[PDB]
Amino acid sequence: FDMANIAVQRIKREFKEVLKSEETSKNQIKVDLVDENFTELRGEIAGPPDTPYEGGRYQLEIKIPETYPFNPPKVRFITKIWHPNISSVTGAICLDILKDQWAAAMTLRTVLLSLQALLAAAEPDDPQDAVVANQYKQNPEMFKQTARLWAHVYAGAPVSSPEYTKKIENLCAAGFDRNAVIVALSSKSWDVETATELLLSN
Ligand SMILES: [Ca+2]
Repeated sequence: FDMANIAVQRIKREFKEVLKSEETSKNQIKVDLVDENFTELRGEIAGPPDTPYEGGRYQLEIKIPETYPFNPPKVRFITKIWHPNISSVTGAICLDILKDQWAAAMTLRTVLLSLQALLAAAEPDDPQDAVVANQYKQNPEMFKQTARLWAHVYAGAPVSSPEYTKKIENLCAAGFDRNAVIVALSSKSWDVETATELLLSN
């Protein structure tokens, strides 16, 4: 198990709060108990509207520290995502509430809601993923189409570029791993040749 009483009671209370929330009844957020102990949770957030993430659903790994509520939960995206403040590789998240701006009054609900707000307002000048952040600044429309394609492929969002989809299917039919292809093509500005050259170096 068991965690300290203050940690247990805070988590039971925030978990109930997420269950009863309007946001969860509108299907915007949810939390799932992974562990009878309350130390491990799985979250889910919906992509905000009018973003490349709209229509997608993003799963999160939430680990609760022994020191809760005085330290933040450890949170990572399980669902792959293309965003300047999230690692395209690990799901690691660059957000101040998860680092130095945590406050003991914050809750599972406000962390999920804050991550959805982050999807709707990236900060590319303090990035987690430099390659994504560069594309966001240097070619906004390419970034938009890449994020949307990742939302479609990994998060179940409806649409993405026909152009992009065809490049992926070309390289996958050429015998490469589908995820390696999405990553190569996304990182190399959708250039089949340097994407392919990167893929041939594995
Ligand atoms: Ca214990």
